[PDB]
Amino acid sequence: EPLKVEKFATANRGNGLRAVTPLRPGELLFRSDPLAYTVCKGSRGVVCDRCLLGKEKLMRCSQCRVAKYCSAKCQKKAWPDHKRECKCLKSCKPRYPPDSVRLLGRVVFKLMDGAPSESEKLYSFYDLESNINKLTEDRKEGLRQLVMTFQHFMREEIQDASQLPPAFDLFEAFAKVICNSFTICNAEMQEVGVGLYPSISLLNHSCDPNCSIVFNGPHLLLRAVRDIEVGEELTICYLDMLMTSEERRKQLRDQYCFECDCFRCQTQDKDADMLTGDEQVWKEVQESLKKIEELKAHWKWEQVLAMCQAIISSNSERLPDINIYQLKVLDCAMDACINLGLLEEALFYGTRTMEPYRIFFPGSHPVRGVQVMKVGKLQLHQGMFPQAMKNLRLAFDIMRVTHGREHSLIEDLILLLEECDANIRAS
Ligand SMILES: C[C@H]1CC(=O)Nc2cc(C(=O)NCCC3CC3)ccc2N1C(=O)N1CCC(N)CC1
Ligand SMILES: C[S@@+](CC[C@H](N)C(=O)[O-])C[C@H]1O[C@@H](n2cnc3c(N)ncnc32)[C@H](O)[C@@H]1O
Ligand SMILES: [Zn+2]
Ligand SMILES: [Zn+2]
Ligand SMILES: [Zn+2]
Repeated sequence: EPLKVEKFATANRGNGLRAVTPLRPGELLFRSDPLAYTVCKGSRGVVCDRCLLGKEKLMRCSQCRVAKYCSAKCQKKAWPDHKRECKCLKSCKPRYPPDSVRLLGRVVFKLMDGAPSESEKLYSFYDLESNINKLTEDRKEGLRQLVMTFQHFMREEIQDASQLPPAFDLFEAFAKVICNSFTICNAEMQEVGVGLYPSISLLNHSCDPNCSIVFNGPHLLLRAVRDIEVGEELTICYLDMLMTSEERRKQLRDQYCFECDCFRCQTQDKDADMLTGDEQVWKEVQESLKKIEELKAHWKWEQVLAMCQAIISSNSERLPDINIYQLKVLDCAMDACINLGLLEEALFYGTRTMEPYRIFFPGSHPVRGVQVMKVGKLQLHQGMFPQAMKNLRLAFDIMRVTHGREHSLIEDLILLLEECDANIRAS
């Protein structure tokens, strides 16, 4: 069709995207493959470099032995976009670069060797915001070190400026990567990769947005989650919803170089509920969650579960499940149990997250959709059919909006709804 979205110059947040026609919840607004992407640090060698799906066995690239793939088809299909980095990842073993450096190498190779990318239809890498005039001296130093890391990692393939795009400035490129990288999660909402999607990068931030993004492998779908009028700006939430206004302030400053004066931030909306319970306990839980989240990122489920049980079933003082640090611990324990086949225990943690997720993901949000699906799935396979049906329907009501027919997970949910329904039809 014609596009439902268009680029425009906002009054005080740079370029943005606005509706061309009225949009309804669930409407597919745009979709994109990445300009460039890579598997993230914790998922390297756990999921396929190309399709970002996990497998019992992954097969390595023989030349570098860093890239790993689910199948001959994926290894072969990845080769054009892996060929030049392969030499650099070999040449610099056992040093592995930061994800941003691997990502930027892929950018450069794509812009030098590939045809114009469909991912740049509305806006290109060259156009992206860098916020160079807002960077602090401390950030500038961090970028200088990323520049030198790139230069080191890439030296086999990029020796000088003749191998970069015209007038390409690596410092500026890394400044763009910082505030335009997308975090790719798998169907289970586990972080698996990072990518650039330059058309999609037009979206500005809201702490109460009107659109959502979801990933199906590296593919990104942008959908409305509220009614949107002609000319109204499209927004997504850049951040985890389980954050206070103070935490959002620090990240939006540090990473994005802006201040938010939205109603939520002006009123510290939900902050008090999020921090209920004794501060001494939740401070310790927040500290333990650095490690728990590190372990989870590397798919270390037994270690995750052990740390989480030490909190959830502590001998010492406990927190309410609506406290965000307690909730994140429940979440990690649920995902660990699911991955370990401890299904009764998974369901216990999962069920406890349901009411806090209802409060903290208002309206239609993909993370709540997927969490409710997980809990309904656990109930279904434990033979709890009426309870399962209610959750699976709720999951469908959310995911029909946030995921839609174009996302394969919706097909999975339809099969569970059918199975649940047959079971009730017999009963
Ligand atoms: C909702 C989901 C969807 C998803 O798959 N990824 C995902 C991406 C982004 C993202 O890229 N933000 C920056 C946007 C660029 C334009 C400036 C945010 C949230 C995400 N999501 C999520 O829940 N996150 C993030 C990842 C953490 N681990 C926790 C919570
Ligand atoms: C991914 S880009 C979004 C598009 C960008 N405005 C542009 O002109 O390319 C991220 C940057 O947009 C700006 N931004 C996004 N959301 C904003 C908001 N709510 N208020 C002010 N600036 C915002 C900041 O410069 C931020 O680092
Ligand atoms: Zn694959
Ligand atoms: Zn290789
Ligand atoms: Zn805000």
